[PDB]
Order: sequence, then C-alpha cells, then structure tokens
Amino acid sequence: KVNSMEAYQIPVRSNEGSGTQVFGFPLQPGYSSVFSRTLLGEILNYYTHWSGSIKLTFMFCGSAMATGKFLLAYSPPGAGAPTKRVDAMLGTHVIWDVGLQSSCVLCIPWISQTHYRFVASDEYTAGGFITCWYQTNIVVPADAQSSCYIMCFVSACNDFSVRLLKDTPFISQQNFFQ
Amino acid sequence: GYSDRARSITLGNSTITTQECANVVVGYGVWPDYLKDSEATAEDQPTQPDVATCRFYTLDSVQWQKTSPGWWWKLPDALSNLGLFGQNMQYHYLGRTGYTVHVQCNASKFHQGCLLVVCVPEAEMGCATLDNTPSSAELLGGDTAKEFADKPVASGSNKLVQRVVYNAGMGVGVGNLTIFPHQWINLRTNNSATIVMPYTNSVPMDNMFRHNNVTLMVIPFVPLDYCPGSTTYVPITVTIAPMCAEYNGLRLAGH
Amino acid sequence: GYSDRARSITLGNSTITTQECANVVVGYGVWPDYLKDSEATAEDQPTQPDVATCRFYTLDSVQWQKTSPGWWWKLPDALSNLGLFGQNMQYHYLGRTGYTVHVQCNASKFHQGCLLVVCVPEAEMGCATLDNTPSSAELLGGDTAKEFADKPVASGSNKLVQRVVYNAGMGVGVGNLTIFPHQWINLRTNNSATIVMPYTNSVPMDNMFRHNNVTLMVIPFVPLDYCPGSTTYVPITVTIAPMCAEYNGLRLAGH
Amino acid sequence: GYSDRARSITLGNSTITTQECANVVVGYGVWPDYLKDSEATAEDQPTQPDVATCRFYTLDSVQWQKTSPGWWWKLPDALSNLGLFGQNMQYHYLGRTGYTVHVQCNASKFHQGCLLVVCVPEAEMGCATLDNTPSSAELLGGDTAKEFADKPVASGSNKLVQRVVYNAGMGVGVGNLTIFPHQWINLRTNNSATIVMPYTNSVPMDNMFRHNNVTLMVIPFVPLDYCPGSTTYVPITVTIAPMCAEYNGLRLAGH
Amino acid sequence: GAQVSTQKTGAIHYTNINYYKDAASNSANRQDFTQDPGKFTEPVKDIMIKSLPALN
Amino acid sequence: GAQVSTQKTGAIHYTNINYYKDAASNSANRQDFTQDPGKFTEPVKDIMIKSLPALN
Amino acid sequence: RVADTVGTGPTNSEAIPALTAAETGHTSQVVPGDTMQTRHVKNYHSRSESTIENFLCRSACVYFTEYKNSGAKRYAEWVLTPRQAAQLRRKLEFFTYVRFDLELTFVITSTQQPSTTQNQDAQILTHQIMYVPPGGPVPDKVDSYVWQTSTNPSVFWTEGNAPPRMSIPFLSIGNAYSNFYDGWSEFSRNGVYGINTLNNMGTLYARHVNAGSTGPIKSTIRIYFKPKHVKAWIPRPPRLCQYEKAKNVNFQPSGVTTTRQSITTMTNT
Amino acid sequence: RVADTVGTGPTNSEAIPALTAAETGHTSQVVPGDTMQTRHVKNYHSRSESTIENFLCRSACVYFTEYKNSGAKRYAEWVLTPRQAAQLRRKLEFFTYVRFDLELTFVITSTQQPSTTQNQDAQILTHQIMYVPPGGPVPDKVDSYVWQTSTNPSVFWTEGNAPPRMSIPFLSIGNAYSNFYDGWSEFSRNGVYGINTLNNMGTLYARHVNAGSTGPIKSTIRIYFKPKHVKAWIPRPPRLCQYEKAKNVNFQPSGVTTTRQSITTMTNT
Ligand SMILES: O=C(O)c1ccc(NS(=O)(=O)c2ccc(N3C(=O)c4ccccc4C3=O)cc2)cc1
Ligand SMILES: O=C(O)c1ccc(NS(=O)(=O)c2ccc(N3C(=O)c4ccccc4C3=O)cc2)cc1
Repeated sequence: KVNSMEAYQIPVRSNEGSGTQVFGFPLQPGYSSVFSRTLLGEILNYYTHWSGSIKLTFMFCGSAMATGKFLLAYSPPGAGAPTKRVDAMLGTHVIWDVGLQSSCVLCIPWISQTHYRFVASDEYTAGGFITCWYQTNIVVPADAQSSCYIMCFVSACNDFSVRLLKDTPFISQQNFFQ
Repeated sequence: GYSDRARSITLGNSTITTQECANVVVGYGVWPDYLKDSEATAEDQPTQPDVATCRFYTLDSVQWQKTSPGWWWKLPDALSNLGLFGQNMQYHYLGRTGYTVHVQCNASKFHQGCLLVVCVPEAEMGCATLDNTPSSAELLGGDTAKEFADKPVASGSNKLVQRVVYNAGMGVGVGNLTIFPHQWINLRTNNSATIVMPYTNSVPMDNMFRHNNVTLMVIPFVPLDYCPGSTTYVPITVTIAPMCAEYNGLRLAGH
Repeated sequence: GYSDRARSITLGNSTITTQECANVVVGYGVWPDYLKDSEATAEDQPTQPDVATCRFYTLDSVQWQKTSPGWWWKLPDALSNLGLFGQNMQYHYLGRTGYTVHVQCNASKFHQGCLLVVCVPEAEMGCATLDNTPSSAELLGGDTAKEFADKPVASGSNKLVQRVVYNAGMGVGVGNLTIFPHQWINLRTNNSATIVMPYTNSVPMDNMFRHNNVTLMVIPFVPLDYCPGSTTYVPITVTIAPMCAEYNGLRLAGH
Repeated sequence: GYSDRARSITLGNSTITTQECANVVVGYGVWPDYLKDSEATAEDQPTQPDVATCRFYTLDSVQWQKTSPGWWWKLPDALSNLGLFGQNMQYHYLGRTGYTVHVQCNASKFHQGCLLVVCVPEAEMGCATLDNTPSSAELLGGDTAKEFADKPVASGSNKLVQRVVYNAGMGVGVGNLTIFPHQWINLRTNNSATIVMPYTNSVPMDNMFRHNNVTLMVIPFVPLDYCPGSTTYVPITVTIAPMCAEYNGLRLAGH
Repeated sequence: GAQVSTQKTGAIHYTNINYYKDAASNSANRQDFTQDPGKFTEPVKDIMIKSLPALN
Repeated sequence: GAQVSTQKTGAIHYTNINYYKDAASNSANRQDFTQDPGKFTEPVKDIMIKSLPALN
Repeated sequence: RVADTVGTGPTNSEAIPALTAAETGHTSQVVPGDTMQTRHVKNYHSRSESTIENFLCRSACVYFTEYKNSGAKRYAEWVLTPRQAAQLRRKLEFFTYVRFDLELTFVITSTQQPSTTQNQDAQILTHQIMYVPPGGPVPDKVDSYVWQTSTNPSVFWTEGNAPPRMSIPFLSIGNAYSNFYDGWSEFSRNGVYGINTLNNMGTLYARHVNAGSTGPIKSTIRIYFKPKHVKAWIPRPPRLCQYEKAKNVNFQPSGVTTTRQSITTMTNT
Repeated sequence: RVADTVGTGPTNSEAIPALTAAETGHTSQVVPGDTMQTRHVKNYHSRSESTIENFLCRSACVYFTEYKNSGAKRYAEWVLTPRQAAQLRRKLEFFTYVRFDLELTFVITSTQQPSTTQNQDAQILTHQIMYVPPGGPVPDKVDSYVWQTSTNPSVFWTEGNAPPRMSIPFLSIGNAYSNFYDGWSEFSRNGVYGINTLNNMGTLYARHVNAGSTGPIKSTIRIYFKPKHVKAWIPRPPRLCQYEKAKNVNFQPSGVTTTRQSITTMTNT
C-alpha cells in the first residue's frame, strides 16, 4: 500500500460500532513517514526549523448518497494519543458533517512552547497526534457501494515561515552520472 | 449567506459544522449569558473557565434500531466524567451553566424516521413501585444513554424508574412534550437538532452534583424504517457544550 | 448569475455548456493573450487564425474501467490531426498557443470515483531501459489516449516509456502533481474540469511538431466503483480548444 | 501603616497574615503579570483560572531537628496533587505561572536558629554516580520535603541524587546561593519569608509536568538550639500560591 | 555613489559600492522580499469568498 | 554612513562602517555602558530608606 | 514579515469558512480563528531565509576530475552541466525554468603520487583553468596552439593562494534555461531526447602550466557553482526516485513513501 | 563611570545608616561617609572592563581533535557544545540564560607523523571544515556524497594563510540558550536529564581535501568560540567542585573553602 495508488486513499467502511478509528498519524513533517514525500514535507527537509499552522483538508470521495460524520481531532502532546473518541473530544476537534462541499478543513493551530520547532526528530518538542474517529457511522442506501474513501491533503498556512537552511537526506548518489 | 442548510457553531476549540440541517432553536427566547450583580446571591468570587470548559463534549453514541423506545441523558450528570466540567462541579459548591445541546444523526435518502429532540427542565421521574423513589443509578446516566421501554415496568419492591415511551416516565402525554424548546430530526431532510438552553432555575446558582436542571430526551415518533439490505446501524450521537459556566465556593473534591 | 453549477464556454462555433460542475481554474494567474512587440522574437508577419482554429476539438474518448491506471495526451500532438490546427503547425515553422483543456466525464449518483486532472508543462518521460530514450510512437499519442500501468515496465533493450501511475512516468511522486493548475473530477459532485493553460515556454515562440509544451494527465486516485448491475462503461471525453493561436515563417508541409 | 511587623497577603480565598516579620522580597524586580501578545508564542486561546487556582496551597510541614541538613521542594511538582493546579497542568500542554512562596516558621524567644530561604530557578542536581542521571522519584518531591545529608552520598550504580548541604546538590558553594531572591528566617526576630517569583524561562510558556522552573531550598545555616526542656518540635510550614496562571492547548489527562 | 541599507535584523547600515563594469558581477540580491500566493494557491477565475460554500 | 564615536579614553574618533548584509556579523558591542543595581541588590517591595531601622 | 492572528470569539452564523469543496482546484486559506478562537498573537517570524534566490544561492560542488602532471591525461575536460551532482541538480529541478549568473570557483588541491623517483621537489605548480565557449576549438596534446588563450577566458592560478573565482553572465540562446525539455532536436523526432541547445555552456579544460616536480603529481580540480541573480518560474515536484543518467530523467520505480505499520500507528518503523 | 565621595562630618542624630536588618533580603548601600567621615574624593575609575559582554567576549578554545590524512579516521566530528573545556564552560555557567552569536575560528596546524615512507613531500594540504545543521545528513566514508556541500556551509582553507573565520547567528528554538535545564525530554520523566534541544547546533566535520604527501600526516583542528552581541540574564553561583561530565552537572563533593589554621590566624596556610 506503498507501491500503488492504494497509498493515497484512506479506506472507510460502514462498521456498526461507532468509535472505530479511521486513521492516525503524528504531526511531525519531514520525519514522519506519512509526510516525508509530500510537497510540504519535501520543502521542509531543506530546512531545520519551521513554524506555522498546517491545514489538513479531508475530501470525501464516496458515493453521492452515502453520508457520515467524522470527528477529526488533533490532540497536542501531553499524553500518548487517544484510543477512544471520548478522549479525542477533549482535544481541538472539528466535527465534519458531509453533504455537499465534499471537503472540510481541519486547521491545526500552532501549539508549541517555542517560536520554531525542529523538522528533524527531537523530544524537547513534539507535534502531537492527529486522529479521526467516526462520529456517526457511514449510512449508505441500497445499490450504492458501502466502502467509500477519504483523501488527506497537507498544506501550509499564511502564518508559516521556515528558517535555517540545510541540505536534504532523501537524495543520494554513488559515482557520478555517466 | 446563501443556503440555510449550513450552520457552524464554534465554541472554543471544537467546531461542529453541518452540511445540511435547519435553524437553531434558541431557548425560550434567551441565550445563556453571565449572571449579573442584581441576581448574584453568592458573596464569593467566581471563576471563569472560559474556553476549556466550553468545548463540545461528545457523549456516548447509541444505536437506533428499527423499533427502539427512546433515550434520555441527564444534563449535569452526563458531563460529570468528561473534561474539566466533571472536575469543576466537584471542586465547587455552586455552578451555573447554559448548554448547546446538539443531537446529530445522519441517514441515507432511502431511510425514514423522525426523532423528537426535547429538553425537559426539571424532569422528575416516577417509579414502578408507587411508594418508592428511583435509585440514583437507574435514574441517572453516567454519560450513557438510558433507554425507556414500550411495556410498563412491572411493580414489586424495585426502585427502577417507570419507563414507558408514551408517558415519558413522568406521567405526561408524550405528544405534549413540544412546549419545551426542541426540534425534530426528520430523516427525510434535516439531520441535526440544535437547542440552546439558557440557565433555568428557581435559585440563581445551584449545586450540580445533586441537582439536574435539564434532561434531554430523544424520542423516535416514527420508527426507523427501510427496505431489506442497505445499512442497518444508524447511530445517534450527542455533542453537548457548556456555555457561560461560572462557579463559586471553592471547596474540595466530593460526591 | 444564480447557481455556479452552470458554466458556458463559447469559443468560435462550438460551445460547451455543463449543467453541473465548479469553477474554471485559470492558469497560473494568466489567461492566454497575443504576444506583444516587446516579446516578439520573430521578424516576419504572423497570421491570425481567429475563429476556425479555436473551436473545441473533441479528442478520442477512453473508457474508465473499475480499476484503470490513468492516461495522458500530449498537447500539440493530439491536435496534429484534427482540423486546421493540424494544418497550420505543419505549414508554419513557429507557433504559439494557449489552451482550454476541458475534461468531461459524467456518472450517476450511485457511482463513485475521483480523477485528478493536471496539466504538466514539460513532462519529460523516463524510459524502461535506463540508458535509452523513448520512441516517438509510444511517448506521443496520435490524439489517442496512452495509458500507464500499475506494475513497472520490464527492462531490456526496449525503448518503451516507463509507465507506472505512482511515479507518473517522470520519477516524481504522483501525489505532488497538484502544484500545476488542475482540478478534480470527483464523481460525487463536479463533472468536468476546465483548466485554462496560457502559453508557457522559455522562448517566445517554438515549433510544435517537434516540441510538446504541455502534457495533460488524467489519473484516477479513487478507482471507479459501484454495485453489481447498473451501467459499466463510464467514458472520459476530452475537448481541447486552442486559444490565441499565432504562427510565423510560412514554410511548406513537413514532419 | 504603623509597624512593618505586619503584612497581609490575600490571594483569592485564603489570606496569610503574620503578626511579625519583615519586608516582602519581590523577584528580580518584576512582579508576575500575564503574558502580553508580544511574547505570546501560543496561537490557541488561554484559560483564566483566576481565584480558584491562586489560593495558598499549604504543602507538607517538616520538623526542624536541633541539627538537620536542609530541605528542598520542586515548584510545579509540589502542587501536582493539591487543588486545581494539579488538574490544570495535566489537562493543559502549556502553562505559565508566578508564585508567592511563603515559608512560615515560628519559635519562642529562647530559641535561636536561622534558615536561608532561597528560590533557585533551574536547579539541575548532580548524582552520586558520576555518569548516571537522578531518578524522578528521588529528585522530585510529591509535595513532601526531600532533605539533604551532611555526608556525601556513597557512589555505586545508584541513581540517588548527590545530597550534601554545603554543595547544595548542584556543585556550587552553599554560601553563594544568596544571589537569587531570598530572605532569612532568623528566629531571633523575623518569622516568615515571602519571596515573589515572577515567571522565569527561556521560552514564553512551557509544560510543567516535565519541567520544573523553580526549586525552593530551605537550608538552616545556624542549627536550631536551645536549653534543656521547653518544646522540642519547631516545624517549618510552606504555603505556596500560584499567581497569574495561564494555560493553553487543552489536551487530555496525562503524565 | 554608496548604497546604504539596513542589515537584515530580526526584532544597521552597510556601505556597498559596485566596483565592476558588468552588472552580472554584483553581489547576490539576498534581500528581495516579496510574497504573492494568489498564483499557485487559488488560481480560480472567480475568487471563492470565505463565508459561503464554493458550489451552489 | 560612517559611525564615528570616541575611543574609550581614561581621563578620539574612529570610523566604523558595517560591510556585511547580516547584522549578526557586526563587531561586538564592547562599548555598552549601563549599571542598575536596583535589581539583585535591594529587591524588596518597599525600599528601605537609610535613616531609620528596616523593622519597627 | 509574516501575518498576524487577531481575536475572534464564538461563531454561530452561516459562515462555515471550513466547509468548502477543494474539488475546484482552489486551495482555501483558513486561519486558526476559523476552527476555534485564538486571541491576537503578533508574529515577528521572517519568511526571508526562504526566498527563491537565497535558496538556490549556495555553492554546491558539481564535479571534480583528476589529471596527471606527467603521463597521459595531462588535462581534464568537462562539458558544463549541473547534471553530475545529485545535490545541486535536485534543487534546480524544483523549477521548470530558471535564469541566473554563475560564479565558478575552482578548488585545486595537489597530491603527490607514489613513485621511486629520486629527489622529488615541487616548485609550486601553476594551474590553468580555461573556458572554451560552445563551438570553440578543442585541445588534444597539452602543447596545442589552442591553449594560447587568444580570446578564450582563462584563470592562471599559482598554488597556495585564495582559490580562483570568475563570474559568467546569463548565456542562453533563449530567455531562460530549461531544466526539462520535452522534444527532440531533430524534426523527424529521433536521436537525442531533450538535449536542447540552451543549457550547454561549452567546455572547461584545465592543465598544469609547469612541469612541477621531477616525479608525478596528480591534481584534483573541484568545480563549484553558485547561482547569483536568480529568477525562477514554474514550480514543479521534487525528484523522488534516484537519478540514473546525466542527460535523461531515466529512473527505476521505487516506493511512494517510507513504509510503517498500520494506518493508525503513531510511530514510524 | 563610577560614583564619587562627598564631605560629611560628625553625626549624632538618630540616623544609624549602619544598623539595619539584613534579614529582609535587602543588601544595604553604605558609603565611607556613614562609618566615619571622608572628604570629597573624585573617582575617575571606570566600570567598563566589567560589562557582561566584554567579560564573555574572549575567544576560548573549546576542543580539538586529530585526523589522519591516510588511514582510518580521515575526518573528525564534533557535536557543538561549549561543554568540553572547563575554562569557557565556567564563564557561561555564571548565567542561567545567555543569548549570543558565535565566531568560529579554526586553527589547523599539521604535523608530520614518523614513518619509513620514502620521499615525503607535502604539496600544501587544504582542509575543509563543514558545518552540518542539526538533523542533517551524516558522512561515513570520506568520499561520501554528503561532502558535496550542497546547502551545508563550508570553509575551504589552504594551509599557510590567516586561519578560517565564519560567524553563526543566534540559532535556538527558544529565545535564549539554557545553560541549566531541569527537566527531561520525555513526558514519562526518564531517559536523558536536561539534554533539551536548544543548545544543540548540529555537528561540525572536518577533513583533508587533498591526499597531502605520500607519507602520513596528522592534522589537528583546534576550535575557537568568541561570543559577540551577548545579553545575559539571571546570575547564578560559579561552579565550585570540578566538572565530571559534558552534559551533566555530576560532581564529587569537595571542600567549601581552602583550609587555614585558627579563626584568628592572619596568614593563609
Ligand atoms: O601555451 C601555449 O600558448 C601554446 C602551446 C602549444 C601551442 N601549439 S603549437 O602551435 O603546436 C606550438 C608547439 C610548441 C611550441 N614551442 C616549442 O616547440 C618550443 C621549444 C622550446 C621553447 C619554446 C617552445 C614552444 O613554445 C610552440 C607552439 C600553441 C600555444
Ligand atoms: O567531494 C564531494 O563533493 C563528494 C565526494 C563523495 C561523494 N559520494 S559519491 O556520490 O559516493 C561519489 C563517490 C566517488 C566519486 N568519484 C569517483 O569515483 C571518481 C573517480 C575518478 C575521478 C573522480 C571521481 C569521483 O568524483 C563521485 C561521487 C559525493 C560528493
């Protein structure tokens, strides 16, 4: 799911018990293996510092009769990621109600104790956890496929700045190109 | 701006957007605001929780069956676990709150059903035994939905609540519950109910871990119904947010 | 005027109306216009094709399968057959063009799928053999859609293009192709993509029958999917229109 | 007003009056105030605990023996149990605080002794093993006083802190600790120390359940001494009050 | 002439005089601050205003 | 511009012109004389005046 | 200088600056204030060290060759291209078209070669780095008339001094250097693919002026490029898969990302 | 410029500027005039050579490593910290928080190593000192692609010239470098203690560009730091007991003072 077009799609299916986790990844661009090859992350690997908000636009590419609500939550570092929706609520969340305008922007605000953060891994500073939970299960009528998809998009805000240039680690060479 | 299908309620950190719904039902005509000095009975200094006890606390989801009786959640006792609301009510003798009770339920366009979302202030429930009072563990939730039943609860020496949908567990006809602020979640079109409760009590401020000033009741008047196949699990999720919280008399942790 | 579902692009004789879609994506912020004298490198007199080489030339339709790799059409070499655009590029040494690339695909409301419609200027494709260049008959279309594959093209001495959806045949991650002007044709809602390319090159005017300045790529990110039965053949039809064409150096017919 | 023996510090609900003492020692010349927008690194909305997390939290009392080594209490980790300060630091990622550290000890006029009350910001303690770091259960209190010793802590593989009064467990001469704001509680006359700490850190706001920005140390420079008989148990009681608390990033309960 | 401009400060003055005949031998234009994200971001024909949905 | 200031004399004038783009490459601020011992010394709330005893 | 946050507060009107289709190819601008409430925060952060020029204007080593001072290859030759080093190349290939001047600095370092020659003593080797414009003459033997530098620029550098530096202006037939060319040079669409004459600044040859020591000495010319006065147009994806050739974009397919465990794991493998 | 004395004379009133409790944490200011009488004395003494900056702005050697030009360790590596030299470290640890720019000067001196190699003759070794920002790539073999200095700063210095100098600005995640950190990096309070990411300016690697002489040569890179534009906050006790570790404040207990004889002796032992 890392050698096909299966990588980009996040499987969503109707599950009877609600509180199931859709996805979950830490926010730590330019180190996290989820943002390591994205456009934002690849610019970020040429810099040692970064500061600013990050926008995660989730786009529902299901059927046109499928519905569902999702509780998209970002829980700052203070504990080790929610494992229940009832814990995820307490963070900074946005309940996305689908039905026209097939995208909803969960904007992750700047919560850090410093005016910059490292792009490379460090433990003096961390970026918390981004999780998604079902708020209200995917209700799909008859003759409509019960497995839909969501797409996640990463973009920078306008309060964004990078400082101190270094050179990437994700490019290499051995002998010169003949 | 454009269509009224959209709404977006931002309180603190959490936002609830809904693609499609209707108008917000505002209280009795009052929106919760802080208590002024001409109503303040407390002589002590109150705290201001502000944004950190005004987020939308998402209570337990419950699954709506094809035929299901209904549900109710007490209001200061569904939030006595979640976040800092559950803390503050225990460290403080007096508390004053308003609410944004937002009940959200989605369904496909081949499903039908219709919930009545009322908020009954001061719902004093009867009892199966006609001379005993309810228990405090059947009567109250724990943030869990308690559900009624469609047949009378049999009498004995039990202290279980009298639970029948049609009498609402209070001994009033269910069809008259609409006086109180409410809304309907008709699955045909309109997929949420927003009811803004302002603080309602006979005294200006009251303890919340002994008195439950509001009781949300979600009663399906038209059972969920559909054809064979499709999906068969349409949950109802409740997101409640305290609004204009204010406490006084900083005691110690209690019951 | 009213809903934004409507759009109507009239260029010359042919009009493309669409009942439902979204906004037109305009270039990098530039709309194709004629080249002024402060950029004109040619010393000769240019022609003006006007309306007769600005109609929407409807290229080959291709059928989207349930799982299909993706497609690409080179831009000056998909129109090298159709109408007077195919003539003019051959009688004239230099040419300058803009485009209105309009990809149209309809689907029912029980179908799902999502195309990415990008327009990559200067798509220099790699090759299966790591020391040979592509052929000019695999690399280019003929107004036909060339399609990629989901497995690496095996190496040998072959000059067939390296075709893998996830590397886009260029050796760049497919997920980053969104920088370039584009749009999505999410079948849930939005049934066309309109991308207005302005002339983009390092030189002011260049031969079009040796250089392909734009490459349209239509890549399905969410495979087409539906239930059993219904219809099983949802084509994607491309209508491209030259815009602000201008030629120079009236030679003779060539290759 | 009249004698300076009197002082009275009212913060919220609790007041500390003292019949006899001296002046309040104010920080480095700064009194804790809220962080302005030109220092605010957080982008989120902070809470205001106000009076309900600004009361004088009375930590554990410790008994001063005739000869006793000294004591220290870490500052964000002596209040991680008491009241709402202990809650807020756990529900919030970032916190910012000032303090009123008031050390009170009474004695009769036939007793003698002299405490040094310093507040060392950033007391990074050494270790008995010269290549291991301290543990988090020896280094920190639990609102309990940790006490030093007058003999070197023997080396081994132990991670117990190096505790010797004369090096202050930091490897600095004890006699030089007076730079930092402090006061003396000379039992001859002056029976309390009041030290108003303003927020001191390299960053504007920092997590408090992983970083301890201040460390109070109470070191007896002249041992308690008296004649035979009388009373033989003169405790030292610490009352600390947070001042201008402010939190951000409302996470969930943690460590 | 001598071009005097502030050093890039966080939160002064340096003389610089070009000494070569060509203008392709002058020091880099490290200071040259401009931002205009109305290009690649939001390239749409009619700007979507943040107060209503983009589609009808 | 040229900043002219007196040499540190006991009991005159030197041109100095910053030549680098950054302001983190300028020579140290060796001259920067200030003293304000009302901080660490005498941090008390109400200043004790030298004419009577501090305590009553 | 970046933007600032301003106080907001509750929102209950039909605004929903969050919900908006991203199907229209429009990347919406959403601030903190839209998904919560955030007071007025002033930001003094600076988005300078992120300018197009400052990014590209860093000297990167593009190449290095070796040439014996007494034997066979007494001269080195290099067709100028930034396509010999992965590092500089990937930065340039982040833009479709770039325009710039070059600063060529050469760091020539000599190393004695093991031999049984008696009394090897160097008398400060002097190196000649010569630029031959495209379509110039081509030296063969190191004594050829070509090395007279009649019009061809050359830097003469005595060893043990500050490394030679020279500028080159923007030299391109077109109005920008193309970093990606889709097309052939031949009208019949055969031959070389994207070997267009716009990024071909001739050749650069280097040799020992003197005969150095009696013994053999091998010197290593290291070439440094530094883009001044940069203007870059049309952004494009950074290269993913590794480079294979110095004039083609050939590649072997490889991963789309670095793998981890499940979709809900919170730790990279 | 310091203060001046002024004439006083006898005192018999209730003033007693001497008697005052020092129990209030107030360090009283008493002049000569208060305990005696001293006429007007003008002082021209200057309290400049005692400013915070001038104190700290002196180049101190922080470290030095060695690297063979032909063998195994052909490169040296150093994680930048001032915690490797006792001298500079104790000055910095006189303040809790400091903010400053650095001037890195490297004094590279080469020494020939004894060997039986024939005809050893150097051709002026050129050294490369390279700064790798925190979270950069890490070279292994000295020929690794890493040394291309694609974006990473580097000074190239030919031996027998003025020693290389470069500046670094203030680079800290926070707004001051913490010289003492009480806390862990981990939320569970384990692992490293006070190894916070604010005083970790990456690594600095150095190596020989050329192959030098035929024989082995070992070079010694000596690193000098010089704090410019210093601002220092929160004063604190100077270290007493000797340093034990380069990242901890570990110590062995030792004397409180140097001993002498009795309490009334007038001569130090
Ligand atoms: O460097 C160049 O400019 C230069 C070097 C070689 C060259 N090529 S040549 O025209 O074939 C040529 C080849 C050799 C000599 N040449 C000799 O044969 C000789 C013998 C004794 C003393 C001097 C010289 C001397 O110059 C002169 C010219 C032209 C110029
Ligand atoms: O210094 C760096 O920038 C540099 C040094 C090593 C390096 N690592 S590499 O990509 O593994 C590499 C390794 C070796 C060579 N290389 C050779 O193998 C060679 C043989 C003969 C002549 C020249 C060369 C030459 O460069 C080129 C690149 C990259 C850059």
